[PDB]
Amino acid sequence: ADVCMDPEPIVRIVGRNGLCVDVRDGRFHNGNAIQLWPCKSNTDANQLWTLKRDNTIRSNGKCLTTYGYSPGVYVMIYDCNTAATDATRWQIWDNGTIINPRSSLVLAATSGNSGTTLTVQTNIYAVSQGWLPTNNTQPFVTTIVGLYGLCLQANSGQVWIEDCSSEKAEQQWALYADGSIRPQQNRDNCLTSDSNIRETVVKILSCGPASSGQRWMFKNDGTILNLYSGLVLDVRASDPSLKQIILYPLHGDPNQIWLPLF
Amino acid sequence: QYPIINFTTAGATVQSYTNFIRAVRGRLTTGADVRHEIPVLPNRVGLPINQRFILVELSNHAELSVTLALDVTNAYVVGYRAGNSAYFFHPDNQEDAEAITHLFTDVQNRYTFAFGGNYDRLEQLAGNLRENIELGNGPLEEAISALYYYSTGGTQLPTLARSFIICIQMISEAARFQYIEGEMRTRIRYNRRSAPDPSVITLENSWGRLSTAIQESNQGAFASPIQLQRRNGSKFSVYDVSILIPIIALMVYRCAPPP
Amino acid sequence: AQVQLVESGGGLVQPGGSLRLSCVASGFTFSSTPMNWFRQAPGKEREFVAGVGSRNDIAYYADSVKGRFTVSRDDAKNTVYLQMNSLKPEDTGVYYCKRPAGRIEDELWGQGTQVTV
Ligand SMILES: *[C@@H]1O[C@H](CO)[C@@H](O[C@@H]2O[C@H](CO)[C@@H](O[C@@H]3O[C@H](CO)[C@@H](O)[C@H](O)[C@@H]3O)[C@H](O)[C@H]2NC(C)=O)[C@H](O)[C@H]1NC(C)=O
Ligand SMILES: *[C@@H]1O[C@H](CO)[C@@H](O[C@@H]2O[C@H](CO)[C@@H](O[C@@H]3O[C@H](CO)[C@@H](O)[C@H](O)[C@@H]3O)[C@H](O)[C@H]2NC(C)=O)[C@H](O)[C@H]1NC(C)=O
Ligand SMILES: *[C@@H]1O[C@H](CO)[C@@H](O[C@@H]2O[C@H](CO)[C@@H](O)[C@H](O)[C@H]2NC(C)=O)[C@H](O[C@@H]2O[C@@H](C)[C@@H](O)[C@@H](O)[C@@H]2O)[C@H]1NC(C)=O
Ligand SMILES: OC[C@H]1O[C@@H](O)[C@H](O)[C@@H](O)[C@H]1O
Ligand SMILES: OC[C@H]1O[C@@H](O)[C@H](O)[C@@H](O)[C@H]1O
Ligand SMILES: [Cl-]
Ligand SMILES: [Cl-]
Ligand SMILES: [Cl-]
Ligand SMILES: [Cl-]
Ligand SMILES: [Cl-]
Ligand SMILES: [Cl-]
Ligand SMILES: [Zn+2]
Repeated sequence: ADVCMDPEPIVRIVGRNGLCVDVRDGRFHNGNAIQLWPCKSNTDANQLWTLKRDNTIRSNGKCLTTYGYSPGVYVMIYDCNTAATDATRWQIWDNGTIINPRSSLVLAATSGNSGTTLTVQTNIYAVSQGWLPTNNTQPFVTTIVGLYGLCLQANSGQVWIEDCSSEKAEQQWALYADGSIRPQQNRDNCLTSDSNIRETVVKILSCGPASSGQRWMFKNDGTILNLYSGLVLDVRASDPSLKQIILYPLHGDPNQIWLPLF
Repeated sequence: QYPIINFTTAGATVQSYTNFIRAVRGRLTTGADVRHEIPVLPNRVGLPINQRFILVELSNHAELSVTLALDVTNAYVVGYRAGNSAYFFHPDNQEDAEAITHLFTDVQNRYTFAFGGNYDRLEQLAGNLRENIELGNGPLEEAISALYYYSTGGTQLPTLARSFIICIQMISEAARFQYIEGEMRTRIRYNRRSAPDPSVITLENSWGRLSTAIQESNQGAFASPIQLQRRNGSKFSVYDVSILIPIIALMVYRCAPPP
Repeated sequence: AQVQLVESGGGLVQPGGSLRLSCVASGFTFSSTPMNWFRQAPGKEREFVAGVGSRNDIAYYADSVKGRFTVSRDDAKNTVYLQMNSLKPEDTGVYYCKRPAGRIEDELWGQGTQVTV
């Protein structure tokens, strides 16, 4: 068998609050900061990144480069040849993390505002550290079906599962590139876990903190995993009448299996 | 003989159908080769012939039994046995043709159709597209009986092709997709009988390209987009495997991982 | 319909005491079915107590009762257990075993057993 060919796609890189990895002001001098910016729909190079086979991420022929290996320093654009090559190498993980192998630090957006300077931080699997290479500048709106065929629904600040109904906007969830799950009625709020301990009731809270408790991944086995805690989304005691969705260790019983519908 | 997985429509159940599909996936692949969280089916090149096929025995209220044969290299139906008669889709190549002869060696009457098992051909024979063929425990129950009575002379060719389309989607495609398995779960839960929506149709049409796009991806990002449809028919494109991780469960072996 | 729960084992005990409640199911595949315990004190609402998944690995407990009760399952006997240790006056009530469901009409209760002090 031939080894799979490794292509070099050209994509945008979407992250916190759906903003795009952006080379500030379209300037390409060495050291110019990379930022979050509203996603464009044109062919401007400063938001289109080439994922090359040498694990470098390039816009307009120059590399996405970390300034240093300490948590807190910013990420810039730079000549791929004249920069420290270890500072230009990046791994893109299936769980949404973009890591620099030399430093083990993670591309992050410590603020959710337009123009935020991108930095490298210690991995805590937060929303501020979630990314997705794509050309889709909008999140995917979906219904989440779970135990007994019921649908996840949001009311005020609470979340539970009720009978499915197409006209219920409170049952529509937008899956953002940063790993957060947000109610369609209020894209400023997130499916949030209070603590990293078991049987913590999940709520609907503001995405402001962009915390580890607000980042989720749909696993191949049907579970919705909170990466930092390692706990999964659980219909407590398999009883929807409790109106409690919680974090709980993975065990695979039907009260932990979900499915995103279109 | 090959491994046998059993399912019944008599008193069928969301749990029973799930356990059936899970058991099918467990024999289709070992799960040792996974790319971007998606398990890959065994590579056809190098697969010994005594591990090429998986058998699925189906039964219904009339206590009729039909045994489907699945290729483990694509989870697809290659033929079926009913009573003392075996029937096979027209094989695509000479290798697949001789491999057929290792299936149902007991049978007194084996047959090779003039047609293959792909959807284009089956619907031409069935007289209806997939969009107009309902799926559910009912259709599968009727599909089991028609497949059996074909070895008797009571099933017409269009009804035979329709039953194939039914069985392939509820077994083969449900194995490839948690999404399709879930769509079948919905039909069983409410005892509803329903044709598949556009999102299910295009997923089946894209499974080959999805396997290639995922395995030939650079860290999950595809080289070119894959167009899919929503349940209401709207069109959207996928550029990365992340959204497909809960959607796809099996893939054709295309190529070797980085090492 | 014939699916039915038979709770048993409640009694009158004094603080610090212990009791094991048992509910025996019939009419369905008991294995893999989640089973929960509830209790309704005089005047108050039915409140969740504990619940077991497919294995005894899987157990959910209300805060009121952690570290004292143990929900248990014996698939061979079609039986759910609620071991009740270090009992308190606050635990008095009728204890119901329930098979939860998607719709409330498919919820499945027994007749309950009385626990006092
Ligand atoms: C997010 O994704 C990354 C990569 O997809 C996960 O990190 C990787 O996790 C695997 C398995 O836990 C590690 O495998 C280990 O490999 C080493 C060296 O090959 C070996 O000595 C061990 O026995 C084990 O097989 C792997 O090292 C690790 N890192 C990488 C770069 O692959 C990460 O855990 C995921 N995070 C979450 C929270 O799911
Ligand atoms: C996401 O959208 C961007 C923006 O359109 C796409 O980038 C464009 O990709 C095409 C082909 O993938 C590029 O055209 C190619 O140009 C090369 C260089 O001359 C030529 O050899 C090829 O034959 C082809 O014409 C195009 O330049 C590029 N646009 C840019 C860089 O601004 C991108 O493909 C989309 N990503 C995916 C995964 O679909
Ligand atoms: C599907 O039904 C078959 C017939 O009832 C099962 O085969 C039977 O499995 C028994 C093990 O519980 C075994 O004692 C019987 O002799 C056997 N009958 C045959 C082969 O005619 C089959 O069970 C699987 O396959 C057999 C060969 C064993 O290897 C078991 O370990 C398997 O579970 C049923 N398939 C499944 C997936 O349950
Ligand atoms: O940073 C402010 C903005 O400046 C613009 O000129 C540029 O096109 C945008 O991508 C963004 O960089
Ligand atoms: O027609 C909609 C679908 O129906 C099938 O019969 C056809 O072969 C597929 O290509 C697909 O297009
Ligand atoms: Cl440098
Ligand atoms: Cl061989
Ligand atoms: Cl021929
Ligand atoms: Cl032979
Ligand atoms: Cl194929
Ligand atoms: Cl995508
Ligand atoms: Zn041979």
